[PDB]
Amino acid sequence: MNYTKFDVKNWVRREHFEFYRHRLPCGFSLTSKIDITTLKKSLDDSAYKFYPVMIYLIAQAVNQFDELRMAIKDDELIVWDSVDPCFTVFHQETETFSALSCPYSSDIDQFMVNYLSVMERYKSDTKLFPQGPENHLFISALPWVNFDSFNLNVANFTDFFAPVITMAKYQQEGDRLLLPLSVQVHHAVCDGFHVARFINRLQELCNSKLK
Amino acid sequence: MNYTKFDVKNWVRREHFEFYRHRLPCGFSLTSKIDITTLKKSLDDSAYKFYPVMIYLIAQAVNQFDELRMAIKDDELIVWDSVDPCFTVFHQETETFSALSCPYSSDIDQFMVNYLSVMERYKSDTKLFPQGPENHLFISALPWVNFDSFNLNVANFTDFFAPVITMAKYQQEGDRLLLPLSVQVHHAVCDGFHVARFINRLQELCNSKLK
Amino acid sequence: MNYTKFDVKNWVRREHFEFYRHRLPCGFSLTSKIDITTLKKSLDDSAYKFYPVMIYLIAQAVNQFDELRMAIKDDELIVWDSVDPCFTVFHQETETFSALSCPYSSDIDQFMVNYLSVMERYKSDTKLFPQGPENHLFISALPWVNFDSFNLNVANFTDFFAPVITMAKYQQEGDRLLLPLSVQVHHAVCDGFHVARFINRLQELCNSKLK
Ligand SMILES: CC(=O)O[C@H]1C[C@@]2(C)[C@@H](C[C@@H](O)[C@H]3[C@@]4(C)CC[C@@H](O)[C@@H](C)[C@@H]4CC[C@@]32C)/C1=C(\CCC=C(C)C)C(=O)O
Ligand SMILES: CC(=O)O[C@H]1C[C@@]2(C)[C@@H](C[C@@H](O)[C@H]3[C@@]4(C)CC[C@@H](O)[C@@H](C)[C@@H]4CC[C@@]32C)/C1=C(\CCC=C(C)C)C(=O)O
Ligand SMILES: CC(=O)O[C@H]1C[C@@]2(C)[C@@H](C[C@@H](O)[C@H]3[C@@]4(C)CC[C@@H](O)[C@@H](C)[C@@H]4CC[C@@]32C)/C1=C(\CCC=C(C)C)C(=O)O
Ligand SMILES: [Co+2]
Ligand SMILES: [Co+2]
Ligand SMILES: [Co+2]
Ligand SMILES: [Co+2]
Ligand SMILES: [Co+2]
Ligand SMILES: [Co+2]
Repeated sequence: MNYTKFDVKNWVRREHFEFYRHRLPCGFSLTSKIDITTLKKSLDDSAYKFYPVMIYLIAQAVNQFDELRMAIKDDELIVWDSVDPCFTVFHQETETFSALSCPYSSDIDQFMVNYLSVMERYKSDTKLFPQGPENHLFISALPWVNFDSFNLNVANFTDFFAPVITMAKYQQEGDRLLLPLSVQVHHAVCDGFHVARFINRLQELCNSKLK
Repeated sequence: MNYTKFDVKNWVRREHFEFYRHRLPCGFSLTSKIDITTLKKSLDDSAYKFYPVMIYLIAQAVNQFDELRMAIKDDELIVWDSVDPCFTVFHQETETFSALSCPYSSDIDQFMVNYLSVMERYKSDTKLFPQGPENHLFISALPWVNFDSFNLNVANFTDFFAPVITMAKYQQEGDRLLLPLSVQVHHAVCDGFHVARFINRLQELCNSKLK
Repeated sequence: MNYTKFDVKNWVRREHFEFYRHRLPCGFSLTSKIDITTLKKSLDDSAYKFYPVMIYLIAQAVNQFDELRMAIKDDELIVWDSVDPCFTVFHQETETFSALSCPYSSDIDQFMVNYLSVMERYKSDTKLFPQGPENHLFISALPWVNFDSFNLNVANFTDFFAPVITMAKYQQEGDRLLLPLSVQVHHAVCDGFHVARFINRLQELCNSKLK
């Protein structure tokens, strides 16, 4: 299948996992600013647009860490071999959003192809889920406003291990262009170290060649 | 009455409403900084004080968007024709706060009259609710400290649709005076677009003549 | 014993306490930046390290306010005469953390002695709680990344009154070195005033001689 069962008994975090999954169930969010000064430059020298590029880079970073691709399947802890991004699309006409997903691909060009293709087919579709699989990552965008913090207050997040990432409008801060990015995870599968690792990797990706 | 029943069946967000009200119940908070450089100037040229003015302007912006004045009445979705601000009052003597409300009025002078009047009558009243109706907005102030984020962790927010707004101590950031403002809403009636719209409108109001 | 039963009937906040403990159960978090420009200087002129010093100063500030040392014992409201810090320790080897506590002491040198001693004995211990009493404060550190906000989403926090403090990586902001610090408390025992008071006291402590 496209997932492997995780060896929970020999895992270094097995105590932590039981602890934060059942003893003291919790998750946390954190908002940090990513420096997109370099990325903006690379975007400027290309035909790629900002949203699709950030989706790609967030999916890329996620795809690099097992702890960000865990799930409960058949009451067992698994790791997805790979996850596809699920992202929000605003409909200016109805002022409502939809959620769409498209297959992740390590080739940025093939990813762009997938993205346009999905966007092509459902741009007009106002259902909440126009498409109607489980190895996903959630990405949302609030481009109309800058924020220093964002937190989702969910009534029930039992065994909800997929990361939720929210980005705000970027802004010029001195000489840098900063993007606020909120990350919300479940404490059973992710510690603060794990989140900081993801953010630092994303920052390095933004600071690198697209191709 | 002072409210209208909302047409949920022909609403563009009907799916979203059921989704975030019962399928996946949730709300979110966001903190953004409002630029009060201009407002400070207008305040300086007037006899109005800061708190009462912000309450007025927050109530004014709210009063402009239906999605911020929704409620459940008799198991039905309604919109208040208008909401009155409910705001916190600190008692230096007991170091405790109270919550008071006063009628909103589009005339800033008449609003000030209402405010002083309520403050006059209960300044000495240490009960939590000295006054003892439901079309409200909640406004709170933390003037003693600056914050970049604020979030309320509520054990049960079922059908709780009124916005909660928290403001921190403002501060000088370069050439601007910024005020941190947290907004917490229920995802059944408000999307990120809706919150960004409110904040942008508030910013425009701060940047405009008081009268 | 090391705690006193609190006089809830003659307390100015008795209504607030019942209100936020049972009527509308809630807590809140807030992230603010502390200016550690001065502290860094004092650290530079000493042999003390950053983490142990912040733990000491956070415990010191806490130890100064009753509202931050409340608990439910035998279904009664009590105040701890003093609380000891419980702080996280990262294991680079396993990339996992542990929680340790050590006795608080108003003498910074004796505190350092306690700290080293605990760290000495369990540096190698990967259990979640290597040590296996209740008058504590929770301190956590995310030194690998800067954040503007941090919030813990806990499924059940009934009667959980001990403060939770999270610090991020500090950073240079103009001429100042700022440290992001998140504070999460229960609204039954703490108001926004109470949190601002703690943060302002901490800022003053950072800005003062160590000894
Ligand atoms: C795990 C879970 O409960 O996910 C639910 C919950 C879900 C993750 C949803 C997709 C999407 O709305 C998510 C966003 C980011 C949508 C936009 C914002 O409003 C966020 C506040 C929001 C939080 C969670 C939410 C609402 C879900 C799905 C979608 C499945 C896959 C596809 C392509 C539709 C799900 O059930 O699988
Ligand atoms: C909807 C609901 O549950 O509101 C409850 C909950 C309520 C909104 C309350 C008014 C006021 O404390 C609110 C503030 C901002 C008070 C100050 C802070 O501590 C906030 C953390 C807090 C959150 C919600 C709270 C505590 C309520 C009222 C008040 C009704 C109207 C008037 C004039 C008193 C209510 O029940 O109607
Ligand atoms: C009150 C309560 O429920 O505390 C539980 C919950 C607890 C406070 C825990 C100690 C420590 O993990 C705490 C940290 C900061 C640990 C690191 C992060 O992951 C935080 C997200 C986390 C939140 C709460 C938590 C997980 C507890 C203890 C510890 C008791 C004392 C000692 C020396 C071990 C407890 O039960 O007493
Ligand atoms: Co279990
Ligand atoms: Co791989
Ligand atoms: Co329903
Ligand atoms: Co109107
Ligand atoms: Co009770
Ligand atoms: Co003492």
